[PDB]
Amino acid sequence: GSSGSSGPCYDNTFANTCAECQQLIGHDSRELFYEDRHFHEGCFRCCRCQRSLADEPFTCQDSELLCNDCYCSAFSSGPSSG
Ligand SMILES: [Zn+2]
Ligand SMILES: [Zn+2]
Repeated sequence: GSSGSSGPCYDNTFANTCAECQQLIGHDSRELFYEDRHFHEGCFRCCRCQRSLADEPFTCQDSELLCNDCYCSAFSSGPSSG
């Protein structure tokens, strides 16, 4: 990490910025504004298998989103039957 964190500021950015790639939105791209935040038709893909989530059946979660092919997983795999 670093140190010497400077102070904040006040900017007037009038343009949606993907909450994933931190990039503006509007470049001939389909906006996928969600309840959480805005995202690009692409960046808005399962963070497990990178699957497109454009009006598809999935299980949205907190600060995360898993597709119907991921959400239904078995974390058990990780650890063992200690
Ligand atoms: Zn994006
Ligand atoms: Zn998935």
